[PDB]
Amino acid sequence: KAQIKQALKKLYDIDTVKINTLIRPDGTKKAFARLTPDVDALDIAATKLGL
Amino acid sequence: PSHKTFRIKQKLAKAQKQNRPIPQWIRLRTGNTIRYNAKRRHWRKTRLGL
Amino acid sequence: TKGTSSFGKRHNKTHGLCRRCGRRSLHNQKKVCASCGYPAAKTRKYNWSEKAKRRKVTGTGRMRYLSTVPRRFKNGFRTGVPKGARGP
Amino acid sequence: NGKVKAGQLWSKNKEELTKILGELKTELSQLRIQKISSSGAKLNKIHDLRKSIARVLTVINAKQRAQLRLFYKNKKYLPLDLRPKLTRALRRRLSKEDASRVLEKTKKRLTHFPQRKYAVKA
RNA sequence: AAACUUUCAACAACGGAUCUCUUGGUUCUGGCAUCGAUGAAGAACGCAGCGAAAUGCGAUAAGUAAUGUGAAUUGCAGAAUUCCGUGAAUCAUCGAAUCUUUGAACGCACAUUGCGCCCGCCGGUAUUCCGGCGGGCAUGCCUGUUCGAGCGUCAU
RNA sequence: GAAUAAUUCUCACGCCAGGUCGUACUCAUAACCGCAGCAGGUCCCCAAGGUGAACAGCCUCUGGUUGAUAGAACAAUGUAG
RNA sequence: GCGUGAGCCCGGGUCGAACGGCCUCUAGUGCAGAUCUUGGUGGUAGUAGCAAAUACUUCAAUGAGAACUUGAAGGACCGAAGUGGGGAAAGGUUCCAUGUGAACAGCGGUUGGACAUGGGUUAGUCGAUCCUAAGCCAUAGGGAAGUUCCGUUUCAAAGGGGCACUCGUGCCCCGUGUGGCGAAAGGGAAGCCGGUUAAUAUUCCGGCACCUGGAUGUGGGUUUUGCGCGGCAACGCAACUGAA
RNA sequence: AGAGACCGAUAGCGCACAAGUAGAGUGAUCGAAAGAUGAAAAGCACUUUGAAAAGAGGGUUAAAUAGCACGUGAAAUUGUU
RNA sequence: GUUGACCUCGGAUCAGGUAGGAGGACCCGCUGAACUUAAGCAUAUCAAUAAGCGGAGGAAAAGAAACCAACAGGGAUUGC
Ligand SMILES: [Zn+2]
Repeated sequence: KAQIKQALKKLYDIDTVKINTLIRPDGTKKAFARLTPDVDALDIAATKLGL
Repeated sequence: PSHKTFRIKQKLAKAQKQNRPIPQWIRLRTGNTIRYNAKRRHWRKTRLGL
Repeated sequence: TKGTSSFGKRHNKTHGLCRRCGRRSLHNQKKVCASCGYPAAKTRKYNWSEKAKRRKVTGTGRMRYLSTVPRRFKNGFRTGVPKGARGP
Repeated sequence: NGKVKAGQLWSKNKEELTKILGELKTELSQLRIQKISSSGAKLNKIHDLRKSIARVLTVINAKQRAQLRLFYKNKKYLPLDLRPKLTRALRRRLSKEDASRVLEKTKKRLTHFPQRKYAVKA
């Protein structure tokens, strides 16, 4: 989790407050990241081509 | 069981990946002989040793 | 109850995966492999069966390093680069 | 663009090399994001990018490797990876300089009675 | 007289013998001497534009660099080059590199992706705490270095 | 260890952080072991109303099933009552 | 057609790439049997049989096709030491959605734990991680030609605590020592309620809490009699120095 | 690397093929079956019956008496005349 | 008393080094059977072999006589 949080800041300049992880049945790790309330998600997803 | 170890988890992941039919072009390549998968597994037929 | 009745009482494992041969032959209570002899320094091997010997001998695996010595010997274990090369 | 050619990469130094290395990673990461939900001719770029990075990596490593080989020369001890590797058995034979030394008494006889070049008539 | 059982022929069925073939075996002869702590043989997990197996490779991952040849690959798509030179290829050769987790396996252990210690750099008020990065910590023995034990023992 | 402050007060309030792996579903007259979707075997937790001495036997509520190849006739000999 | 005979030669049909006569040489050289070896196929035969666990019925819909698909309405069983609601070992995607030819579900099948394509398992508070039990294995040593057997405190020179520099180097104290593994049912720091998804929740959302570790400030307390007062007492309170 | 008075898919090594693979046993270990369309896929457009699988016409080829159950196609055994 | 030597036994993540494993067709050693033959069987034979253990190379081992002989004497070792 420490590496994931630091990496996100250096790539997308976004800050988080909580990160959860799990290991899928196929063998890859999926990470949920929640953003600070002062920033909205949708626009960042569109700006960074998410959805 | 719901209690597993990382090694047992890892083995199950690989054993799940290698069980699906052959893609389609492979039977349309020049000088090919494969017909149907010869190493199909099924959870209610044959257990391999973990 | 000598047979069928007493087969439903089996739900324990006497062997597990071995770290050195990947075979399920690690005795759980003894903690020695019944095929490779782990944790002994040297690998189990016996001459009263040569079928079992051939099943694990040189040339039945990837051979990541040994399979490139024939070429190096033929060429004389040299070093350097051809005169006309580039990149220094 | 396209693949970076191996010909120009040799005439550089570490500063541009690391900038080119750094930038290349950026487009590769982002261009991958497009791959999800859309398939196109851009997929070809993904293969070209990865392959280009490999070339630049080897060049930086090779340039660095050559530099310190010169530095450690004319020295008795040098790192284990820069020492020549032939064979475990081949690194332990006696050197030809020492496998050819002889004793004074053996040398004394051979200086005055060596093998000669004779012939016999019939 | 039909039906049924039996025999033979023609055609049609079940099954894979016979005939011909062979990038496969077996035997003999000839040449050569090359694994490993600079981490071997073996094992596990991964890598393709579209792949499960076989074959190949290791986060530089269906391969990189360098030399030679000289116009492809091919199941589909897509591009690449085009001949000046700035060079296709699952090509051939191969002298430079990369080489995950393990394995004689080496910090202590392992039915655990468990628990430690030392040095340096970067953040958080920080020599002592937390996080990130790099380099290290096995046993037997030999030669030398340095620090020590002994009324074993020498001279003041 | 103080006399203009000193304080090593287990009192109240206030600041920062808490790494790694498992988590789906069955647990059985079809998901385990018996060559199988086999009347066999396999460790536990919660436990309503009535009759009644009672977790006995018999009927019911919550909850769950209506799944085991079918149609027609009623001879011998059977199996069970 | 020939020969007493093992056999040889020809006519007709099918088929598609090699093959014979004569004299010598050579051998893994001639089949009905061996409860012979491998493979294939019959009579029995559309026969034995598909009979434990009380049981089904009417209307409508989908569909080429309905006793064993769905909805509604009846009639029944399990009868809380359940055919209920959850778990340990074991299983390994069997969970959910959409669609479906053949094969499987010892009858059928539009249905399925079968087939094809996608999705699904979030923790400082639940466990593992920590400690030892029965027991296993290194170290000092002694056996054995040797793979290795014994040995676990033993005839061992076996450690750990503090401080300061200019700084790593330097100083000062205590010592018989006394290693690792071994429990998802033993010992053990800390989380509850309400809601949400086709599929997860003491984890996700809202509210209200708790434990451990680390640096620090304000309020209050104590002190010029330097480290608090009260109750006869059992004792009380928001604090109220304590190294070997 | 070169050869044979060797064997020719029940033979020759257990393996001419994704073979020390699939599969069995808790384990040491045990361990198979499976080669051939045609010179070239030119691997059957289109019409019509059928819910579909498929059938009948019509096509490619020297031959479909070669149609991915594919060279040649014997006997046991079966159907029609 | 102080100081400086010697001998034996130790510490150090001191400087520099080296062995384990694989392969084992051929080679050098140790340990070591029984089936079978004798028409029974115990010495004997199978056999100074199979299985087990240790150690190397492209070859290994042996080798320049405390030899053979009894001759008018030969002259390291290895193989046919
Ligand atoms: Zn093993």
